[PDB]
Amino acid sequence: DEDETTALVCDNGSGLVKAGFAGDDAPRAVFPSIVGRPRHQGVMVGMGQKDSYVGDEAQSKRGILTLKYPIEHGIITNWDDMEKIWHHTFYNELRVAPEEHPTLLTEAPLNPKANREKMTQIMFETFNVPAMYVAIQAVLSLYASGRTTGIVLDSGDGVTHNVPIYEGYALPHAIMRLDLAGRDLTDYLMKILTERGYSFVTTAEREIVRDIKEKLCYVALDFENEMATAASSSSLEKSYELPDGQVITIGNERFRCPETLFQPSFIGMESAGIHETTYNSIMKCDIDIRKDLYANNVMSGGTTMYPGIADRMQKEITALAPSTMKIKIIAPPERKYSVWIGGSILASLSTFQQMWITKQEYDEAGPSIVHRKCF
Amino acid sequence: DEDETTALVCDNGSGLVKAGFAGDDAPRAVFPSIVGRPRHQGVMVGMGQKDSYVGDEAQSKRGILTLKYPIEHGIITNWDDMEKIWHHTFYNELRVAPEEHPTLLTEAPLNPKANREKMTQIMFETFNVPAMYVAIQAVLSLYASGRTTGIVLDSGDGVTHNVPIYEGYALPHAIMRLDLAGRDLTDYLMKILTERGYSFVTTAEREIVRDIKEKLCYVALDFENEMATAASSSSLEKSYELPDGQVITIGNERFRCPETLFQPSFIGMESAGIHETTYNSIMKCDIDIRKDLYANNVMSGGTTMYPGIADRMQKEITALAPSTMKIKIIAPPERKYSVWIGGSILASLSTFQQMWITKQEYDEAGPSIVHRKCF
Amino acid sequence: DEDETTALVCDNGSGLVKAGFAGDDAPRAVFPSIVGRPRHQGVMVGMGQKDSYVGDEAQSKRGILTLKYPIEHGIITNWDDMEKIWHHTFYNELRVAPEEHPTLLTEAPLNPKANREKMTQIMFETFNVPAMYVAIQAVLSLYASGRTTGIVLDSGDGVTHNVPIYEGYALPHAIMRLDLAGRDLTDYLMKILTERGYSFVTTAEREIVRDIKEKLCYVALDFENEMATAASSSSLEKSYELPDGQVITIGNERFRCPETLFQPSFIGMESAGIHETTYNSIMKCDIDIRKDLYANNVMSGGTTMYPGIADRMQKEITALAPSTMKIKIIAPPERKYSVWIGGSILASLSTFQQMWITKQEYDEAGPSIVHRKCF
Amino acid sequence: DEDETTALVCDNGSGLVKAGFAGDDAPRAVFPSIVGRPRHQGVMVGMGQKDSYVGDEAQSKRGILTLKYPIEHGIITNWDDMEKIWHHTFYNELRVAPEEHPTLLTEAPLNPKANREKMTQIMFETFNVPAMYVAIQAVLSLYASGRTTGIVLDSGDGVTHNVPIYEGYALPHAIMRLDLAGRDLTDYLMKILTERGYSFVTTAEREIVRDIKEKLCYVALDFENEMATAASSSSLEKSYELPDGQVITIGNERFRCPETLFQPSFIGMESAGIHETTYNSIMKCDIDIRKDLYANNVMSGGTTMYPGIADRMQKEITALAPSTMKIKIIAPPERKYSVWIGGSILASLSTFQQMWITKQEYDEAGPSIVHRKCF
Amino acid sequence: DEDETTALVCDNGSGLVKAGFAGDDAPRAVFPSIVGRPRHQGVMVGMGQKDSYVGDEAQSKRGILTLKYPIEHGIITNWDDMEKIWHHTFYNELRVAPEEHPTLLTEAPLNPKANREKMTQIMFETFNVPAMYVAIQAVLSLYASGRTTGIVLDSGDGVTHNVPIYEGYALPHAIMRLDLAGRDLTDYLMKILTERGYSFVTTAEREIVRDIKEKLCYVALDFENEMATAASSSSLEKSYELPDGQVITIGNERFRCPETLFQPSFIGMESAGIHETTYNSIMKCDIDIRKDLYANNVMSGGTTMYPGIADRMQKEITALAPSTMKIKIIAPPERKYSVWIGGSILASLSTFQQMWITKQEYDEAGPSIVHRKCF
Ligand SMILES: Nc1ncnc2c1ncn2[C@@H]1O[C@H](COP(=O)(O)OP(=O)(O)O)[C@@H](O)[C@H]1O
Ligand SMILES: Nc1ncnc2c1ncn2[C@@H]1O[C@H](COP(=O)(O)OP(=O)(O)O)[C@@H](O)[C@H]1O
Ligand SMILES: Nc1ncnc2c1ncn2[C@@H]1O[C@H](COP(=O)(O)OP(=O)(O)O)[C@@H](O)[C@H]1O
Ligand SMILES: Nc1ncnc2c1ncn2[C@@H]1O[C@H](COP(=O)(O)OP(=O)(O)O)[C@@H](O)[C@H]1O
Ligand SMILES: Nc1ncnc2c1ncn2[C@@H]1O[C@H](COP(=O)(O)OP(=O)(O)O)[C@@H](O)[C@H]1O
Ligand SMILES: [Ca+2]
Ligand SMILES: [Ca+2]
Ligand SMILES: [Ca+2]
Ligand SMILES: [Ca+2]
Ligand SMILES: [Ca+2]
Repeated sequence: DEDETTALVCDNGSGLVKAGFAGDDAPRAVFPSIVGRPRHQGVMVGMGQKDSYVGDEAQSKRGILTLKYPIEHGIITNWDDMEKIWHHTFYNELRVAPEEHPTLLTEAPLNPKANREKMTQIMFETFNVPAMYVAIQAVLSLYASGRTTGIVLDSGDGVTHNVPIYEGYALPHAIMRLDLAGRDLTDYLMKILTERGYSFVTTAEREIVRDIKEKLCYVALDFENEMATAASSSSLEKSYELPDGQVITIGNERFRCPETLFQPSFIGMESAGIHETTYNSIMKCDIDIRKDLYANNVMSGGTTMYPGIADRMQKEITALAPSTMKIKIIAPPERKYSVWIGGSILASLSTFQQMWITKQEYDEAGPSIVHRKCF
Repeated sequence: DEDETTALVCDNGSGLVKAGFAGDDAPRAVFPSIVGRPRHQGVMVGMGQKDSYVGDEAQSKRGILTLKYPIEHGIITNWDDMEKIWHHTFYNELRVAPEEHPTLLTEAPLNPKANREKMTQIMFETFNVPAMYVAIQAVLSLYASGRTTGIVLDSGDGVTHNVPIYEGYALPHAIMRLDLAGRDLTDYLMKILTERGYSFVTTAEREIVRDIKEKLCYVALDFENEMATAASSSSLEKSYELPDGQVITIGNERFRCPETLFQPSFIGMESAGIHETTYNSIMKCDIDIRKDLYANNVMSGGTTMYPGIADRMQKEITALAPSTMKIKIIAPPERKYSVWIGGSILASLSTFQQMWITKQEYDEAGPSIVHRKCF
Repeated sequence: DEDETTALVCDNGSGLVKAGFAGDDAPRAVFPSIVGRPRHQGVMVGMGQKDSYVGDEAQSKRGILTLKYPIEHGIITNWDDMEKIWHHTFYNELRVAPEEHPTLLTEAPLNPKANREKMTQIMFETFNVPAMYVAIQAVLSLYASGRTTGIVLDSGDGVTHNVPIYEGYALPHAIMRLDLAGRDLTDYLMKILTERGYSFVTTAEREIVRDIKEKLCYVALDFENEMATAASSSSLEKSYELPDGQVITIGNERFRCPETLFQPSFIGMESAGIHETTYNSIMKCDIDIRKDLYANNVMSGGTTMYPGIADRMQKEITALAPSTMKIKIIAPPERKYSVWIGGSILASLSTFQQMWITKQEYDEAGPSIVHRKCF
Repeated sequence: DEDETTALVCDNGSGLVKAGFAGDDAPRAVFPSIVGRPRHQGVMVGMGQKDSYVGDEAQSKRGILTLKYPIEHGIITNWDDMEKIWHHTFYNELRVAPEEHPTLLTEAPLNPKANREKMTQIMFETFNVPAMYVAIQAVLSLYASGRTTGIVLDSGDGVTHNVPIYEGYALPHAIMRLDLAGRDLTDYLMKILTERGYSFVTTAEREIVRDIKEKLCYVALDFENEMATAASSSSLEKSYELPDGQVITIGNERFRCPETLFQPSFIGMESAGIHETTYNSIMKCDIDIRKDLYANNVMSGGTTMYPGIADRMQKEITALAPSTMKIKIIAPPERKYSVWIGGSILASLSTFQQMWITKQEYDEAGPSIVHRKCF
Repeated sequence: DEDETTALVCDNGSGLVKAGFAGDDAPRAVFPSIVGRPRHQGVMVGMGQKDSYVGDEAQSKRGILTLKYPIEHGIITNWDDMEKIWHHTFYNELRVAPEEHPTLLTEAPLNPKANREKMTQIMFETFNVPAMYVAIQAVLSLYASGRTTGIVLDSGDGVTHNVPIYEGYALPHAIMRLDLAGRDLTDYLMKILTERGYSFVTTAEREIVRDIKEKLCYVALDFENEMATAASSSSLEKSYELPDGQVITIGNERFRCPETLFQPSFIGMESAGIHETTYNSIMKCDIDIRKDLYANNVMSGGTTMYPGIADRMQKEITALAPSTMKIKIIAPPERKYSVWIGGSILASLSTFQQMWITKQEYDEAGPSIVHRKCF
């Protein structure tokens, strides 16, 4: 605060920017990292009072907006708009200057080497920031839950990761990366929706595709066995008159799309489901290591909030794995803010001082300060 | 030939099947031991005229194939496909029956005891083969070059070996084995390629990873000293517009991956570089033995064809070793066929008759005929 | 104790540090002389609460440790770590100061002359120790059992020894030394394990190799005769589903490795089995001496705890030896602590005062005090 | 020669077979009576062109050989190999048939009665030899130097002897025999080498032990006085970087092993040094006999070629002996061939005809012909 | 006894100390006059409970002892140890003080004049002894058998003597002395044993040489005639598997060593056999004296207990001697204690009082008391 650093806590992504102060219970400032642009065109006298629709203000009015997606995988299509997105975070909501407090961000595992410097360059060289540290997505969720060892599969929208963690951080061998996250599932629904009679192609309806999914589509216990169950007119058929002006008879469609996550074969790829890669990464490890990896299967993120997600991991895991320990998927009561809570503690402890990167340190070692101190 | 044995010469592996007749200069039949399977899916009217893509026919069209890898380390994932691979060798290209000529194969050092019998079983018990002998990979390369004593480090894709050889064959004491060969380097590139902005994950691009490496990536003389040299924009930066439709700005990446071979630390293991193990195996031997081991350091295989491979062995070897003899890595003009030439002579000499295994000998002593005669 | 000497009893080695107080029945403090180092690498926030893993704390968690072996034969690879190992013995477990009590250690027969002074130097010159004496490994086991004459073959991990003992101590003539102990057997298993299909190469699995051996591998009565017995599917084949997640079908492997102890030919050496050297050392002695050497064949150490060890010495000994006395291998009910019990008595008797080395005696005769008083 | 006898000259032993023609200056054919056997094992295609390595051909390549020692004291471990050793002497090097020339050999003093007949049996009964005579080792060295009276101490490898000689040959009373020769010193070095940190145990390094000794180890003038001199860092400390790849810091070790020859106490025996037995054998003789025994102390053999051997005999002899004559050890310029020169003359003179044993004489008196004519 | 003299009876030598009380049948205390010293060396904790091994205690354990021979001919190598030998006789076994009883010892014929006084000096001047008398070895054996005239050849270990005895004691003229006794035969066996293949050189095997002789080696009736008999494989060849662990094929060796006694020519001397000197001493005497000398040829001592000793004296004596009387060697049933029995009577009779030397008599005439009273 003015006369002292005092850092904030932020978990930026391509879905929700979880920013807030220190010592809170839930994120105060939240909005999707997306900028809207007028598509209606024409002239203006009484406009919507916005030139570049952003966040909640943008997501609210979709009809007139052409949602520009900055962070599309990890690569940013354009950095020019990112500058205004950050100008909206500090000055507007938080109402605090960036030339005052440090900044705690999240690191999308295996992000281009140029981004690490490019991002920090916008803070330190451009808008003089006292300090900043970009922690590694998943690792934070471990301490928040109160664990110190297990296997964390933190996936959101950008990318997918299988990170087995121990008291000592893992190494490039058991960990994996895959480009089959939420955004891939969102753009896939429209594809399979054509066989029934739906076509949410354009932008204003591209978001609706995401909306119908989260609050209805359930995951099947056994796709192959429930496919024939579709004949039974009782458990599936349920007219859901969308409270707006349309009926969406979702029968065999409810568990046809979610299966794609575990069955990319419906897309046209070689990559096996995320439950096959789970075996691949574990089976390689030494014999005297797996026993505790199954004891605590950590599954965090919004991807793990679909009605009926743990039950599926009761047959798939037990199949190709030892049978000595008890199996159960751990999904904390509040798994969504798993990353936000963990970062709050580190930003509160004074011991963290001997880790972060100080302002002057950047200038004293140029842009290479990053890879010069950390890895 | 029909009325007489007359053996062939084959050096099978997981990269190139070097088969041909006797008295030739170069291998006639060559193809990778890999089978492809359709991944595009759908229906067929005018197909690619293949049910199980194999060898050159397979490697040619990667886009539609899901390259099934039979020989993955030494262990074969599946033997059912191996039967067709051998059905393609004799009948198709060579156009000669296996019930006619013997067979000279190579032995992957320290291969499971069951394989020795299992392989021969497919020849003798299944497709009646007059005779066969499976010689030991490296030893053949020694006579081909015209040497009788030295240290041969024959490595390809399957496994790595350090075989010091003398007039009398070595013994389990100085020789070593390691699972850090080409295939480990091929699957590693994609890992470190993510820090820059590349992700050749799926199969159709898994092979491209191998292609870019061999015809560009050079080996550094001093990694630690050339890492800082990266700042110099002249010796590294060279836009290589891949003749297809993409630019691959390889600067510090050219000598970052090759170093992994000698620096597994970048992976996450304990195993030291293959140049450390070289010391380990030699330093144990008697004092009055090393002087000639350095005089002729044999380095064969495709692994020893990277621009700038001998220069590195001029500082590493001389460091922890006596300084009495002259040091120089011997890489014959044609080191790739080092194994093929050596086997050709043995398959030509009539004196070899008192060594190989005859057809009936297998039936007269059951499957144990192998370990019963040889070791 | 503070106002008086009162010595402890220690039997240090490269396997178990048998330390404890006086007047006990079993060793209180026990741990392997090995230090672990993080190999997982990365960063730390909630570490394993250890910088240099040691003893039980180290052996417990192998996955993250790179077991540094200090005492590797007798020669110590590095003395810098040995200082902390001894700092862990007194202060932590025993909770007694070294500037208070003497110290009773064991002497690895035929240890470098420099070590005798180097070791004592760390006690007397560095951490002022009132007194210390380093007794000779085997001799102690003789009195513990309650014997005064026979032939003791005390072997553990460091080195092998054949020490015939009489009321008057032996002399360099019948005694022998050999570098073919446990550590040689431990590192050998991985070698022969490759013919079947196992490769416990790296460190985290190097220890597992030692674990599977001790609690399963039995010793054959007649290797050459039991090799053919392997055909019989009843006495060997027994699926041992390792309680973890893997099956280890040990058939002819159970008695293939143990035979190497008595048959180094499987390695590639000239040294005959330890049962041949037994003849060599005895056959030289006078004619009127052997009769009592066979009457009591002492065999101590963990090496003599494999199911079926005495039976083998019923044919090998009787073969090339007189046939007048009764033959039987003496392995006391508790042969493991044979050295610990013997040293306890000497450390209890007050008559021992006229033997040990006093603190000041070291300073009054410099470092040469050792060879100046004793030999 | 074919149409006539004409004898050769041979001085066979367990170190060098000094064979050659008559009228030469130095031995033409020389090699150690040792046979080598492959220990590397495995298979063969380009072998070392030898089944039973012998002599120079064997000593050259030690690494692959398991040096079989035929003549081990006097007793021959095995006679079957001795047959080939002699087949190598005549036919190969000399290129002359044994059924043509006699044979002059040496007699190891006090050799089993059976050997005299057994050896001759292989020549006369097996490979019809015209004649042969086996003269007594030392006596020959007397005439070669040109002396007719004195005390000869001819020792090599087999056994030690103190033979006082006069115009009339000595008698079993002053002469002595002892089993403390070179071979005992060679196998002793490895014993005392363990206190420093060396262990040349196996065969390939057993010979190296003999090599380091002869060309470095010097003999002390006063061991007890030079033991304290070790403190002086100038006369002893001299880094001898063995031209191969190892440093052997020999300080107090140079004169510690040689002393064992004169001080068997370091081994564990009762036998006094060879300089004590010298007194024992002389002090018994009559009073009017010693005066000339000291005047000419003959010391021949390779044992008397260590830098500083005569000086030691200047204090030890003068101590317990009369002081009337001048004392000086006589070691001819060429003392190594002392036995070869003496035998050459006897094999040249025609007067020798009335001494040797003729072919038919053996058959006319059976195998007992030896003890029937000579003693 | 305390209040009165009462003498003991002792026959000390270098083989057996025959001591005991008066009125007994056999000697109670018996042991060889030899002291042992540790040769094994090293350190001690549980020693053999002896600093100076003596007598039975010493002879029992030879392996660790360096048998010190005090009385070596007659001359004592060292008197310092003799003091303890006598301290062991009275105090330990007999449990009686020397300041209480006289002492009856034996006199080695022709012993140095200084010894007579030196010995008595240790008794009278040092350990106040009431009285003592040193009788002449052989003369005692005469009365024991019950004879009063003949020729006694009493030989043991020290020296040889030919003592013709009559009612009146002999005189220096017919009597003789020779240094060719048992000890000379014991040290000779090892010499001739080398021609066959034995070498019992060191101390621990020096005694074994004496052991094998007494209980096997027989004496030939006619050496020259039995030498050829060796060819006959029936009367000689008899495998005597020494009950310990070795075979000693004694054929012509059984009667080769014993002959040396009568044929010193095999050694290298001029002295004729003890049967030639027998003639020499008798042929000189008057003509009218020999007739009774042959009638009773007394032969006592352990030397006359070899199977077949009298038969030899049936041809040798009758050869060069008158043929009027009957010839027969007299060897009493118990000839070993011939000296002990004779001395017992003299020590029992009260008439002996007027002969022995009283305590005070020594002080009243100084050390010369011996030659002053007796001769
Ligand atoms: N209750 C829910 N059920 C299923 N998906 C949800 C739920 N709430 C949010 N999501 C989804 O989670 C994703 C955002 O998760 P988040 O962890 O913020 O991603 P990122 O950090 O990669 O931007 C969006 O795809 C959103 O639709
Ligand atoms: N010119 C080259 N430079 C570098 N690597 C090469 C070259 N040519 C071939 N290779 C590589 O060598 C390997 C095949 O070598 P090979 O000896 O046939 O192996 P294997 O016998 O183990 O199947 C492949 O990894 C291939 O990419
Ligand atoms: N029950 C057992 N059976 C076989 N080996 C055993 C047993 N218990 C311990 N060992 C082995 O004994 C060795 C340790 O013995 P120890 O006498 O302490 O050796 P050192 O003193 O040389 O360190 C280790 O190799 C260990 O695996
Ligand atoms: N220059 C030398 N100095 C010391 N020892 C030597 C020398 N040359 C040879 N020897 C030794 O002499 C011995 C051979 O001597 P030799 O008289 O031939 O013996 P033998 O006749 O008993 O076989 C070997 O031990 C050898 O190492
Ligand atoms: N039964 C026996 N046969 C042959 N020699 C024997 C026998 N018993 C003892 N001796 C020998 O007799 C000698 C001892 O005789 P002894 O009369 O006591 O001698 P001394 O009095 O000279 O000491 C020893 O050499 C011993 O080996
Ligand atoms: Ca996420
Ligand atoms: Ca290869
Ligand atoms: Ca031990
Ligand atoms: Ca010699
Ligand atoms: Ca006697």
